[PDB]
Amino acid sequence: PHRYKPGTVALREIRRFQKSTELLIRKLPFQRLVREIAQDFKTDLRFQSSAIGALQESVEAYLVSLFEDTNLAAIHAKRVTIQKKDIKLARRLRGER
Amino acid sequence: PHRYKPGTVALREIRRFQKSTELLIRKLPFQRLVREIAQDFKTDLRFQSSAIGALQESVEAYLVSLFEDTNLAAIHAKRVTIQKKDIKLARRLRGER
Amino acid sequence: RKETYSSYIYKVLKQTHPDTGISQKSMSILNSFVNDIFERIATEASKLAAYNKKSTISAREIQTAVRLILPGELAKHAVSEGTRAVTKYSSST
Amino acid sequence: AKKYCDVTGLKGFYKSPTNNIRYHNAEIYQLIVKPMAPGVDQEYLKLRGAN
Amino acid sequence: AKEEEEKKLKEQQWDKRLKLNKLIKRRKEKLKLRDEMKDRKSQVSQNRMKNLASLAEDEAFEEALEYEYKDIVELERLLLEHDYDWRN
Amino acid sequence: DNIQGITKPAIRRLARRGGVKRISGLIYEETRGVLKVFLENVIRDAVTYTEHAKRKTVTAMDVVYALKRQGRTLYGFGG
Amino acid sequence: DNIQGITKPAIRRLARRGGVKRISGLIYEETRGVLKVFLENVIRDAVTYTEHAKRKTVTAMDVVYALKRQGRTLYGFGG
Amino acid sequence: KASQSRSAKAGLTFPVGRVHRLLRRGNYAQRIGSGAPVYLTAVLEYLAAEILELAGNAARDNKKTRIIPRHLQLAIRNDDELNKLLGNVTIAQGGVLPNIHQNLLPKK
DNA sequence: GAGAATCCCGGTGCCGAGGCCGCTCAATTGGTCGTAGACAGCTCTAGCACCGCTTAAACGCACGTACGCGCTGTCCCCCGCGTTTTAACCGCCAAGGGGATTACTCCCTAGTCTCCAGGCACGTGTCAGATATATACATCCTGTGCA
DNA sequence: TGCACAGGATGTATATATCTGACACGTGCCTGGAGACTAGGGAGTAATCCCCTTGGCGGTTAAAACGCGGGGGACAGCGCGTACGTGCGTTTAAGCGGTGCTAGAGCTGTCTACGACCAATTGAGCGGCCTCGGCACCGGGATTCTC
Repeated sequence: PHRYKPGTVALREIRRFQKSTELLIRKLPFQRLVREIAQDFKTDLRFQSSAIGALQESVEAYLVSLFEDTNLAAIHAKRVTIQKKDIKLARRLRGER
Repeated sequence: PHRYKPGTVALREIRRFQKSTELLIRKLPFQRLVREIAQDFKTDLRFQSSAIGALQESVEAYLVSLFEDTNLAAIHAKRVTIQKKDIKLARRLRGER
Repeated sequence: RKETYSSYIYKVLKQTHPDTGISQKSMSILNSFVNDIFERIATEASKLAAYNKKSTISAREIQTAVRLILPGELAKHAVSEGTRAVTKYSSST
Repeated sequence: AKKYCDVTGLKGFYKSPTNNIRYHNAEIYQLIVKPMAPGVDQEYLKLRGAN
Repeated sequence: AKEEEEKKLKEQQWDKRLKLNKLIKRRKEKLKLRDEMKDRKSQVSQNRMKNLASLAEDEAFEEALEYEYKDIVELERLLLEHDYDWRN
Repeated sequence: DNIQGITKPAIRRLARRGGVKRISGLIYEETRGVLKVFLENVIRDAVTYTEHAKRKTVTAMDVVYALKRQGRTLYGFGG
Repeated sequence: DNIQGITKPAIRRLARRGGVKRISGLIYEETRGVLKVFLENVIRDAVTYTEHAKRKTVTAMDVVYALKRQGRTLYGFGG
Repeated sequence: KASQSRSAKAGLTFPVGRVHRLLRRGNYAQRIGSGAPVYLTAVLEYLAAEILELAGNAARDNKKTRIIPRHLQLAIRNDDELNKLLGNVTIAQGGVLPNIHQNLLPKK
C-alpha cells in the first residue's frame, strides 16, 4: 500500500487540533482528581460544574503556554525532541520554582 | 614571563564583585542619558539627585535579573559563551515583549 | 434583580453591524471585560487621587489614568472620544 | 464674525472635525493640522478663546 | 557581463510621453499605496490584515521600487528631450 | 489511579495544542507533577474563599477570584 | 556620542557580577539595546505622574510609585 | 420640566447615572466630581465599540451571523494593542493561533 | 619549586549614629443614636448517587527508521596585557527658580424628598435545515460475442 | 486472448411536502435616576520665603581605548543505535440519559449592640541640637592557588 512520512500526518493532526476548540481532557477523571485534591484541605466539600470547568480551562491554558515555551526552549537547543531539562529551564526562567 | 590561563582572573574578579555591592555604572553619563531621553516629552526638566540613584539601582537590578537568566540559558545551550539568541530567549521566556 | 450591560452592548453592535447575532457566553465575556477595565481605571484614579493629597476625583484624574493604563494609540483615541463627549455634555447653556 | 485660518491667519475655508481647527488649504491640513500633538490644539484655540 | 553589453547595444539600437508620465503618476500612487500599507493604522493595511485573517479563516523594497520608477521617469524624460517646488 | 487519571494521549493533546513535534516518554509524570503543583496553589485559595463564605460547596465565583489572585484571570464566569 | 554614555568596562562590570567566565564581544551592543527601552518604560510612567502634580521636577517619591505601578516596588528612598 | 438623561446629553448609549452610582458606592473616593462618569462612560463605550468592530469583521471572515468566542479570541490576538492589554487574561473557549516555527517544516 | 594575590593584624580622624529636652498636635475617654451583622426560620434549586447501553478511545505488543548523541578537526575571536588619553570626580562658589505654606472665597458636591419611565422579565410568531417523493436521463461497469 | 459493444443498474438533479428548530418582537412593573432645595468646606488662587540644583570652574587620575599574541570553543561533519511513531487486536470505562433523594443556597424578619459622631483633654513622638566610637582607610607581614 501507500504510507506517509513520519512527521507529515503529525502536521495534519497538529493543524486539526489547533483549528479545533474542543476540550482535550476527560471530565470524570478530572473531577475525581479535583475532588481527591480538595479532600486534603477540607472534608465534606461539594462542587459546582462551572467551577470544575473554570479550573479545567485554566489548567489546559497554562499547560498549552508551558508546552509552547518548552517547544521554543527545545528548538533553541538545536533539537526537535523536547526533554525534561527544557521543562525545568522554562519553569526556572518563567519564575515558578 | 608569568601568563595566566584565560578565565581564572575572570572567576577571581567575579568572586570579588560577588563580595562587592557598590554601583557599577558611572553617574554623570547616566545623568546625561536620562536627560537626553527625558527632553523628548517636555523641555526644561529639573531633576532631583535621589531619583537618578533610584534609576541606577533599578537598571543594575534589572541587568542582574536578566543576566542570570541568560547565563542559565547559555549553560543549558551546552556552551560557555553567551549570544544574541540567549538574550531574546531569556526575554521570551520571561515574558517581556 | 441582577444587572447586566446587555442592552447597551446590543445597541453598540447594532450601529456597526445590524445583521449580527450574539452568544450569551460572548455577552458574559464582554461584561467581564468592561467590568475589568472599569475596576482597573477606578483603582488607578483612586490611587492617583490619594497620591496627590486630594479628596476629589475629577475628569483630569481619569484622564491621567487612561494615559497610564491604555497603550498610546488607543490612549489618544480614548481621550479624544472622552473630550468630545465631555465638552458636548458641558455645553448645557 | 469672520473666519480665519488658525495656523497662518489667512482666510479659513475648512475646519477639521477632530480638533476643530480652521485651516486654509490641503497641504496646511497635511503638514500641521493632521499630525499635531495633543495639547497643542487647545493652545491654538486659546488665542480666539474657543476652548 | 557580455549579456549586459548586448542589452546596452539593443538599447542604443532602440501621446506616448504623456502615457509615460501617467505611468510615472501611477508609480507615485503605488508608492503612496506602499506607504499606506506600511502604516498599520491606515485603512489599506487594515484591509490587508483583514484579508490575511480571512485567508487564515479560509519597506526598503518599496523605496527601491520608487527609485526604479524615478529612474524610469528620468529615462523617459531623457528620451523625450533627446529622441514639489518651494515656490508653490 | 487519581494522579495518573489523566491518560497518556491527553498530555499529547495538550502538547500538539502547544505546537510541539516530538514528545519524550519521561515528560508525562513530570507534567502530572507540574499540574498537581499548580492545582495545589489554586484550590487552596479557592477553599479558603469557600470556608470564609460559611459554605461547604465551591461554586462559580470563588474560583474565578482565586485565579484572579495570581494574575491568571479568566473571563466569562465572573458573574 | 551621548548615547555612548554607558561604557564597555561597565558592561563587563555587570557581566562579572552575574558570574560568567566568557563574555562575547557582541553582548555589549545587545545590552545597550535592552537598556534604552526599559528605563524608557519608567519615563513613560514617571514624568506624566509628575505632569499630574503641576510639577516640573521629578523626585524620589514618584519614581518608586511608578515602579510599584510597573511591579518592582523598591525600598530605600521612601514611598 | 421633564428632561432626558445625561447619556444622550453627552450623546452616549451607555448609562451615565449607573456609572456614577457604581463610582459613588464603589468606595474609591469620598467626593466624586461631575464630569468623571461622563468621561468614563465615553471611554468604555469607545472600547466596547472597537472590540465589537473587531469581532464583527472576524465573524464576517468566517461567513457567519453570530459571535462565537473563537471570533473574540482571534480579534483579540491578531491586534497588537489588545494583545498588550489582554496578555494575562484567558478567554473561555478560545484556543490558540495556527503557528509553526520555520525549521520544523519539511524544508528538504 | 616561585609569584601575584590575597586574608589578616594593628594605628587614624570622622562623621554620621545614639541621647535630650521643648513641645505641639493626635490618641484617649465619654456620651448618644441609628443602623447593619447575627440569628432564626423559611422555600425550592441543584448536587450527589446509581443503572444500564453504546462505543469511541485507550492499552499493549510489534518493528523501523530518522535523530540524539559520541567523536573530531579546525579557523578565530575573546582574553590578558602594555601604552596613551580622555573625561569623571571632588571642592567650591553663586543664583534664582521653583516647592511649601499661609489664608480667605465661593461653588458645587453631599444629603434628602418626590415621582415617573428604563429596562428588566416573561409571553408569543418566522425564515433555515432534514427526510422524502420521483422520474427521467446519463454514466459506468460488466458480460458476451467476435476476430 | 483480447477488445468492443450493448445492456442494466445506479446515481444525479432540482421543486415539492412536511415540518421541526432555534431565533427575534409585543406587554407588565418597580425602582432608581432625575429634578428641586439646603450647607459647608475643598480646591483655588496668590504671594512669600528659602533651598537646592542647575552651570561653571580646575586639577588630577582612576580608567577607558587601542593594538597585540596565543589558545580553548564553537563550528560543521560523519557514524551508531534506539526511541518514538505507526498499526491492528483487545479491552473499558467515558458519555448520555434518566431517576431518586435531600443538603443547602437563598430570601425574609426582626433585633440590639457594635460603631459613627462630637467635645474635651493630656502626653508622646517629631525635631533641633549635642557628643563620641564603628567602620572604612591605610600600612605591612602571613598565606593560598597557579604556573
